[PDB]
Amino acid sequence: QVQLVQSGGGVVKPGASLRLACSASGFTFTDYYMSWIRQTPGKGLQWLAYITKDGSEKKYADSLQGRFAVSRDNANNLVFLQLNTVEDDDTGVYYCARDDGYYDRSGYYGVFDLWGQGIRVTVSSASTKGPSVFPLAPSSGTAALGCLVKDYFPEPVTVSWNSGALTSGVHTFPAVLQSSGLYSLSSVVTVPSSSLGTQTYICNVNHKPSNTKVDKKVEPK
Amino acid sequence: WGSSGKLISTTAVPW
Amino acid sequence: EFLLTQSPDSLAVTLGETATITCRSSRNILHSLNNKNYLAWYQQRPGQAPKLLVIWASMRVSGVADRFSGSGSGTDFALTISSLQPEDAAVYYCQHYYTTHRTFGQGTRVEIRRTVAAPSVFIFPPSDEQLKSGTASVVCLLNNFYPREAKVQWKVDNALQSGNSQESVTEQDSKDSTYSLSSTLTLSKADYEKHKVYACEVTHQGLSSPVTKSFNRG
Repeated sequence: QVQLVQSGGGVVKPGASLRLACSASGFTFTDYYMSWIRQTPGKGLQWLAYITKDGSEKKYADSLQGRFAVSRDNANNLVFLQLNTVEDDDTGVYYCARDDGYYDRSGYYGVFDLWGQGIRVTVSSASTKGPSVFPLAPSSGTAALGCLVKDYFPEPVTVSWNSGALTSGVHTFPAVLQSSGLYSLSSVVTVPSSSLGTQTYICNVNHKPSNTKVDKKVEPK
Repeated sequence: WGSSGKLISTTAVPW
Repeated sequence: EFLLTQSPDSLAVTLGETATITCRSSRNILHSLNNKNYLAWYQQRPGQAPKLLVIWASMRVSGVADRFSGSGSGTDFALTISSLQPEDAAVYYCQHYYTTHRTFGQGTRVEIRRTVAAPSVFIFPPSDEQLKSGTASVVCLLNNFYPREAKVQWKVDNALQSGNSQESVTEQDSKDSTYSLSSTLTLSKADYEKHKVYACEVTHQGLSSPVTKSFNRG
């Protein structure tokens, strides 16, 4: 199967360094240039670096001021990106991509025809912390209820309802980053108001970075 | 002339 | 040096109709040696990596639906999606490869157009559990509305709040093409206990006048 599987990444303190890895399968790795591309809220989709087939030549986006270093290991079908002296602008999702193109004496001209799944890079001095889970109780037609998943770090959390049995009407929202450096997320569901005395509603929260699993029963107040 | 892959290289020139 | 600017920033398209996205380059990227434009297009769906659609401005790559067509020359380019399908709701990016320092446009978000739908609005007081910890979060839910543009204002004893709330919005729903929005007002327990009425006021194209949901602390 033709694919690029990424690893590494995660949380890095401002000023420190972080390594990203990508593992290629299903094609002749040494026939290809490889590139890294990130997506950040402030700078959009941004090509960062490419490395030639034999790993000898590297090119970088000038705005990185030389802070990033791409390398490859052709004996093991790996390519790497090292982020150094990281800063808040470096937070985002980083992709490896296969680079298909041509080169003449003037340069290399190409496109990105196969992409890894992306890896989250979070630049933060915050410590890993599991969430508090608070009920959003139904008010007392249609009722709304939910769970507030507050003060965790890093992303992501997942939320299910009734161990995955309840999906209709569920909305789990994008998390927000609070000024404390911790994230907060809500998950809601709308249900028949008539079910509130007879149906149990449990939100199942999983924060893998902290190995925290919590189930919270949500009842009328 | 060098090629990384073939999608772009084989279509960069009419001939 | 080479700047790509897409327009519009976002586009709502009725299913089965035609979407047109444009990409302008600040510099010519047609090379006379091979008469090719060094321009590519990508599609990015939520939670996924971008996917290559088109190379050389107008050549679809393998597997790409033929309802996508790239056009243009020199400095002005377009991606046209005929007979738009639900899977075509995505962010589209152009990319030049005229130099060794490639850049992308800023992306154009294509959403499905549907009829106007007013939000259902709900407000949630802080839980007793949270309050025991020293903080109060008040949550306002706007459920299943269209178009995406909505305004939520927090009012505390009728006083308009600023700077102490955060919100986020779901991806467009695959079933009914609506959006939902969550907003959280956060105060210290002490500040929370200094006031009585907590309200979120919602303004939206589907409401003939703003809708307010509120509760009295207690």
